[PDB]
Amino acid sequence: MDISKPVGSEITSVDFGILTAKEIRNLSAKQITNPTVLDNLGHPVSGGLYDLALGAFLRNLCSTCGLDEKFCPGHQGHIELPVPCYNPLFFNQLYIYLRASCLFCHHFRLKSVEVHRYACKLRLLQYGLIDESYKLDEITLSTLLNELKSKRSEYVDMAIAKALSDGRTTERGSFTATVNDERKKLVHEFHKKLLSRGKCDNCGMFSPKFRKDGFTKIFETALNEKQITNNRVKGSTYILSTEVKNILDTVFRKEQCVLQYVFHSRPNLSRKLVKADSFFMDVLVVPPTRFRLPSKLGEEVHENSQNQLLSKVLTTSLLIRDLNDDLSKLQKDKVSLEDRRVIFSRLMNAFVTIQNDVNAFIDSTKAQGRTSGKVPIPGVKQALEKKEGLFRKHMMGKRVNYAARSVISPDPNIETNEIGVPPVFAVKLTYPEPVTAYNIAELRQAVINGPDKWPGATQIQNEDGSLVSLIGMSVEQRKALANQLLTPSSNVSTHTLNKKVYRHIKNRDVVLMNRQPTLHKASMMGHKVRVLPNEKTLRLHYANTGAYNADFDGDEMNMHFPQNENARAEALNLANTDSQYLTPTSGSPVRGLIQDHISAGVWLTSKDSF
Amino acid sequence: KMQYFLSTGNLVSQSGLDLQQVSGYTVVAEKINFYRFISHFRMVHRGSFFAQLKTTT
Amino acid sequence: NGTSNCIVRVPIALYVSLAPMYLENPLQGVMKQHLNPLVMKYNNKVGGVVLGYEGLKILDADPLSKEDTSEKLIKITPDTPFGFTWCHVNLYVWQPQVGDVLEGYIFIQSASHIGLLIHDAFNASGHWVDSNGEPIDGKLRFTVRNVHTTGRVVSVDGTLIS
Amino acid sequence: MYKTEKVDLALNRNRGDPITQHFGFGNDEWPKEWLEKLDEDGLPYIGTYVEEGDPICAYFDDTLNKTKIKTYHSSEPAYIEEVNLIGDESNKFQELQTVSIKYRIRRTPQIGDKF
Amino acid sequence: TTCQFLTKAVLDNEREQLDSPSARIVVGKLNNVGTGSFDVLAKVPNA
Amino acid sequence: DRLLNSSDYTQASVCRECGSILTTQQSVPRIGSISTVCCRRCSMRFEDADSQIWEDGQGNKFVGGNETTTVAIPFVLKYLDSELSAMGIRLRYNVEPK
Amino acid sequence: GVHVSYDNSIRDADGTLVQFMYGGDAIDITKESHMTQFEFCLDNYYALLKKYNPSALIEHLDVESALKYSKKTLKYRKKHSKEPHYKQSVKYDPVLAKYNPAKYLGSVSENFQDKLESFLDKNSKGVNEKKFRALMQLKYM
Amino acid sequence: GPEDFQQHEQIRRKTLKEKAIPKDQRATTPYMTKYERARILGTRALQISMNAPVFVDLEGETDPLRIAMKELAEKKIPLVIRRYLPDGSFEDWSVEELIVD
Amino acid sequence: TATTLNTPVVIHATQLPQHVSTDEVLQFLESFIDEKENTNLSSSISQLKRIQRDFKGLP
DNA sequence: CTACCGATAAGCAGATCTCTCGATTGCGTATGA
DNA sequence: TCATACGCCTCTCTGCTTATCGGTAG
RNA sequence: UAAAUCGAGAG
Ligand SMILES: Nc1ncnc2c1ncn2[C@@H]1O[C@H](COP(=O)(O)CP(=O)(O)OP(=O)(O)O)[C@@H](O)[C@H]1O
Ligand SMILES: [Mg+2]
Ligand SMILES: [Zn+2]
Ligand SMILES: [Zn+2]
Ligand SMILES: [Zn+2]
Repeated sequence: MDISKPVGSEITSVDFGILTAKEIRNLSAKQITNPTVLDNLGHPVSGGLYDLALGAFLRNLCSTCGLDEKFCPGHQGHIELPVPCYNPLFFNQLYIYLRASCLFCHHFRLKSVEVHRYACKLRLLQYGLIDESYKLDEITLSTLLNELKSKRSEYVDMAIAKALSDGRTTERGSFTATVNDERKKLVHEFHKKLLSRGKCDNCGMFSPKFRKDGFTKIFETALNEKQITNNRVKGSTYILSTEVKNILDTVFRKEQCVLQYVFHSRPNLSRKLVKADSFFMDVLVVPPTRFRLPSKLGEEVHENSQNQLLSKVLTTSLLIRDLNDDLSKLQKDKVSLEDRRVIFSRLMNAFVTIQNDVNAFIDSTKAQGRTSGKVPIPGVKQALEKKEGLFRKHMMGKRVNYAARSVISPDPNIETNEIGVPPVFAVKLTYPEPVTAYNIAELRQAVINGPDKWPGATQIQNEDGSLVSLIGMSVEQRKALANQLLTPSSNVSTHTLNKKVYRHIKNRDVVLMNRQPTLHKASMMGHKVRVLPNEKTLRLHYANTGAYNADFDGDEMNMHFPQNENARAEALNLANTDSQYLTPTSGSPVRGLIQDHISAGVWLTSKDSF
Repeated sequence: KMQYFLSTGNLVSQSGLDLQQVSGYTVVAEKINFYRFISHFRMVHRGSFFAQLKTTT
Repeated sequence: NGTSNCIVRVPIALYVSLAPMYLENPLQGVMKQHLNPLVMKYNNKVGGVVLGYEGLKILDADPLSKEDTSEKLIKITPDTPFGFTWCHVNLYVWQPQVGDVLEGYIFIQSASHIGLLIHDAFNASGHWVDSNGEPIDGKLRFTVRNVHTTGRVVSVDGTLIS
Repeated sequence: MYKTEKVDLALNRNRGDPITQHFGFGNDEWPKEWLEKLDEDGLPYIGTYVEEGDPICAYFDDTLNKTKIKTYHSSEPAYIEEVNLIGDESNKFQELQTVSIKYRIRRTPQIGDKF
Repeated sequence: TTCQFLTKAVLDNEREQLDSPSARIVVGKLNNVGTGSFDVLAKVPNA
Repeated sequence: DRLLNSSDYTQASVCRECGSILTTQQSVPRIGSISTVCCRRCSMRFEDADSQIWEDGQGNKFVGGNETTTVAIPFVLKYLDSELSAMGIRLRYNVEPK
Repeated sequence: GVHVSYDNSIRDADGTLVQFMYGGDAIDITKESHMTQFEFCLDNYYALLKKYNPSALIEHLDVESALKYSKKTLKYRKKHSKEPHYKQSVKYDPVLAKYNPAKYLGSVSENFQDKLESFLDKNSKGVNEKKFRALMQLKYM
Repeated sequence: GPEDFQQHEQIRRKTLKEKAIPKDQRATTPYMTKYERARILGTRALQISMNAPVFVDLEGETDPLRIAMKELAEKKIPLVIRRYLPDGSFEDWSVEELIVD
Repeated sequence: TATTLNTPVVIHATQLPQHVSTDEVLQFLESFIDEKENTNLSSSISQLKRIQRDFKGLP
C-alpha cells in the first residue's frame, strides 16, 4: 500500500446471487469450442482454452484489451453446454422442489391456503415482524378461502405499514440473528411439510415418486397397483434434464408468490422474478488464463487441472453435438427402430457422462468413475473448502512482505522493551519515509550511505510512482540523487506529493515480534529496535521470555516490520511490550527477571552483604 | 519395478502381502553422523497405520 | 451568436480528495487540485468544455453545524491522510447542441478541410470559387451535424446545407 | 559443509536427438570475466571461491548459437572441492554430458549454532 | 463447510454488511474493533 | 498492514452498478485518445444501441457502460470471485460514492 | 466479533447485545489488580493522588447524582439485606444500570462499594475517609 | 443533471443529520481511550509526513510520530473523533474536549 | 494520470442546466480572472482570452 | 378402517501452530517406424 | 522386427437425514 | 519459478 495513492470508493456491502445465462453471454469475450489447449507449436489456438481473448498468454498480447501479461487483468470467457446441467451445489434444492410438486395442476402438493400462510409468515419475517408472524396464525376464523387469503394479506399489509411509519423497520428490512433463526426454522418446517404429504389437494391426483442414484442420475417410479386406480377416476425410467427444467420452470412461474419469500431473506426491492433456470447451468464460465496459467519447472511443464477438466467438458460437448447431428440425418432418412435406438442410447449415456463430468469439474468428491487412477483432480469447490483451501490459507492468513525470522539469543543489555536486530536484517528491511523539510538531512545522509552501509537507503520512490534503485549506483550518483531529493515538483498533478526514501530500519523504529504458536495476546508484542552489529540472531531481553514461552533453545520467532505511521503509532502504544505487563487471563503479571537475577537478588539483598 | 519400490517406498501389489500400510517402506540411510547411520539399522516401526490413531496404549 | 447563449451554468456535486498540505486552505486546495484542470477541457458529464467556475462550497460532515460556519469537517480515510469530501460548485460550460447554427471564423485553410474557429477557441477541420463567386472568408454559418471529441480538444464538422 | 550438485546437460534433450549442448566455450562475444572462475573446457577450477551470481560451468548450445553459463544458486560462499566427469554406459562415445560438482562451505561456530 | 454455507447464503440472496472481522478481512476493509471502532475528521478553517 | 497493505494490496477497478471487479476492462484508443476503463456487462453493443463509444481489442464497438471507480481490495478476493463465477455464483459489491 | 461498545455494553459485530456491562462492572481485568488493596492505596495515597490529579478531572465530571443514588441504594440494600433472594422486590436498581460509570463519579459496583465501606468502617486510619473515598472512586472510574 | 440525484443527495444528508447526536446530549466517556489516542497520533503523523502545517516548535525533531505526540501534549491537534454507536448514530467529539489518561 | 489527486471521484450534476442570466457574462468573466491572478499552464488563459472580447468587440 | 403424527434404527456427513530439508512422479497398448 | 501418443488405469467423536413401526382422531 | 505424495527434522 502507498499512502500517496488514496482510494475514495469503498465496498460497503456484498450480496450473493446466481449468474444468469444471458449476462455471462453478454459479459464474455469469447466462446471456447475445441478441447485442444495447445497446438503442436505451442502457440495459443483460436477458440481453445488459451485463446488470446481470455487474457495475455506468455509473450502474446491479449486480443481483448491489447495489454501485456503484467498489465492484462484477465477477461472472462464462457462455453455453451449442449444440455442444461444440474448445478451440484443446488442439487439438494432441485431434489426437494422436484419432489413435493404436482405435474398436473402445476402447483405444490400442499394446500394453496397452507402455502399462502407460509408465504405471509415469510414476508412478515422479511421486515422483522417476528411477533406479527405468530399473531397471523390465529386468523383461522371453497368460497371463503379466497376471503381468508385476503384477510391474511390485509393483516400483513397493515402490520408492515405501521412498522415502517413509526420507525421499527426501514424499507430495506431489519435482519438480525433471532429473526434469521426464526426464518430458518420456518423454512425448514415448510420444506419438511411440503415433502411429507402426497395427494395434491389442488386437484386430487397422485404423482410419481422420484429417486436418485448419485448426484447425476435421477429416476422416477410409476404409480403402484392401488395408486394407478385413482388416477383415471378423476378424469423406473430415467428423467431428462430438459424436462425437469421445464417442469420446475412452470411450477416456479405458478408459485412465484411463495418462492419469492422462500428465496429472499430481505425485501425484494429489485422486484426481479425468481426462475427455476438457476439450478440448471446451460453455460459454464471459464476463469481467465491468468488464473489458469500452467505450472512450470525448469523444463517439466505440467498442464492445468482446471484446463484438463474444461477440455474434457469440451470433448464431451463436441461428441454430443456431433451425435445430435447424426441423429438428424437418421430421422430425415427414415430407418429401422434399432438403427436410431442404438445411437439414442449412446446419446443418453453421453448426457449422463456430461452430467458426471460437470459434477466432477465443480466437486471432486461427486465424480464417478475410477478404476486405478493416480490422483483425482480437485474441483473448484475443493479449492475453497478445507484447511488447505483458499479461505483458511489465503485470506484468514497470508504470507507477508517486510518480515524476517531467525533464532533468538539472550541479551540482558537491551532495555527490556527493545529487540536486537542483526545488521543482516538491518540492511534489507526498509521503511518508506517521505522527504520533508525536517527529514531532508537524515534521508540525504541515508541515500549517500546507500543500500550497503547502515544506516542507508535502497530506493528513492519518485512522486509519480517511479522507483529508483540504489543497488547499482556509484557514490557520485547517490550523492547527486540525494542532492535532488527535495525539489519542487514540476507536474501539476504531483505537486501535492514528495519523494519517499526507503531508508533502512533505524534505531527509532518498532517491529512486531511474534513466536508460534500464539496462544494469547502477549505472544505478539511490539518491541523497539536496537541494531547490534555483530551476528545474525534476533537478540531478545530476558523479561519477554516468560510471555513468549521460549527458551534460548534453538527457538525461533518472526519479526514483522510495519510500513505506515498508523501501524507504527499503534504498535508503539497499544501493542508495545510495556502495556502487556499483566495478562488478561487473571490479571497476574507476566514479565520479570527469571533465573540468575533472582539468585543475585537473594545474595545481594541479604544482610550478610556489605 | 524393484528400483522404483526402493526409490519411492510405495508397495504396488495385487494381493497386499498381508501388510496394512502401503507407502513408507524404505527410508534413506542418512549419513549425517555414524551414530545416525548405525541407528538406521537397529530401528523398528510399529507401522505407518499406527501413526494416526489416537489410542496411546 | 446564432441567437443562442451557448454558455450554460451547470452546478455540480463532485466528490473530491483533499491533500493534507491543503488543510488550513481547503477550498483553494480543492479548487487548485480538481477545478483548475477542468478549465478549457471537454467534460461529458457537465455537457461540454468548461470555461470556469464560481461559488465553491464544501459539504460539512457534521450536519448539526451551521451553513455559514468557517470551520468545516473533512473525512480522513483510514489508510491515508488524504481527506475526501463532497462539494458544490457552479460550472460555466460551453454547451453546443447538434443541429443548431453556430458562428465561427476560419483561420487555417487546406485543400480538403476547412479550419473553423468558433470564438477562435474551437479547433476544427487558398481562395477558390464559391456559389456566389465571393472569396472564401472566415465569416460563415456552418452546421454541427458531426462533432469530433476523440482527441485532446473537441472539434466540430458540418456543411452549409441543413 | 559438503554439498554436491549435478550439471546434467542431457536433461532437455531426453529423446534420441543427438547432442545439442556441449561443455566449453563458443565463438560468440562472451564476457572475458568468465575465465576467472572457469577453465578452458567450461569447468570450474578446483579450490575456487564461488558466490551468488558466479559462473559454475559453461555450455555451448548449437541452436541458440550462444555461450551460456550455469550459476551458483546459494547465498553462502563455497569452494570448489571436486569436479567429476561422468561417462555414458552406452556404446556411443558421446561427449561430456553429465558433470558432478562438489562444494565446501566453512561452518565456523557463530552464535545461534546449537551445542 | 465453505460449500454448504455458500449455498445457504446464495439461495436466499443473503446480503452481508461486512461487520464481522472475517468479512472485513476477506474484502480488505479496516476492522471495527479497537482503533477501527470510530472515524477521524479534520477541522479545516475555510472561509 | 499485515494482511492487506503488505501482502496482496491491489487497486482493482470495479463497476458501480453491476458491482463486479473482473467484468471491467480497458479500452483501445483511436488516435490520441485515453484508454478509459469500461464495464463489459454494462456496455451495450453498438448494433443494439467520439467520446461516447469504446472498442474492444478485436474491433467490436461497445456503447455506454463507461462509469467505474477504483477500490483497494486483495487480489485473492478477485481470485475467489472468479472461482465463484465458475460455480455460477455472482458476487455484487456495493460502492459507496454512487 | 463481540466487543465493548460506547454504551459500555458489549455486543457482537452486527449489533446483537451479549452483555449490558462487562462482567457487571465494566472494569478491566488488567487494572483490577489494585482496586481491592485498600491498605496499599491508603499507604501510597499521595503518589496515587499525584498520578490521578482530581483537580483537573472536575470540569468534565458529575459528582453528586451518582453518589446520592449510591448512598440511597446502599441504605436500601442494608435495610433489605435480610430478605430471601426471590422476595427481594427491586425498587432501586444498581447505580451502574442508570449512571454511566465513565462519566458519573461514585457509580461503582455493589461489591466494590461494600468492600470500600467495610474497610473504611473496620480501619480507622493526613488523610480522612472522605478524601480516600473520593480517590478510590476516581480510581474505579 | 437530474432530480434522480438531487433526491438521493437530499435523503442522504437527511439520514446523516438524523444520525448525528447533538452536542448537548452525548453520553459517552469524556476521556480519550487508548485506541482513540493511538489513531489520532497515527493520523496526525501521517498528515505531518505528507507536509501538513504544524503548530508546535520543532525542537530538532525528525520523527512525525514524535511531532504528533508533542502536538497531543500541547493539545493543538486539529482533528475530530467521530465515535460510532452500534445503531449507526455518532457523536462528534474533538481532541480538545477529550482528556487523556 | 487520471488518479484521485487531480480528478474528482464522482462528478454528478445536482440540478438541471441553467442559462446565463442578466444577459452579461462579464458579471463572471470580469470577475473570473479578478479572483484568479489578483500555474494552470495548459492554454487555460491563452485560449480563454479569445472568448471574452468577441461578445464585446473584435479580436 | 385408515391417514397424520410421532419414536426409534439405521445410515450419512463433517470434523478431529509455524519453519527447514530431501526424495519422488504409471501401465498398457497399438499401430506407423 | 517394435516407441511414443491416447486411453484410461485393515480397531474415533459429534450432529443431520431418511425410512419404518407404533399410536390417535375423523 | 511450478504442483502434489512420501520420508527426515526444529521449536
Ligand atoms: N506440539 C507443540 N505445539 C506447540 N509447541 C510445542 C509443541 N511441541 C513442543 N513445543 C515447544 O517445546 C518447547 C518445550 O518447552 P516446555 O516443555 O513447555 C518448558 P520446560 O518443561 O520447563 O523445559 P526444560 O525442561 O528444558 O526446562 C515449548 O517452547 C513448546 O512451544
Ligand atoms: Mg525455547
Ligand atoms: Zn486481456
Ligand atoms: Zn395438482
Ligand atoms: Zn457494469
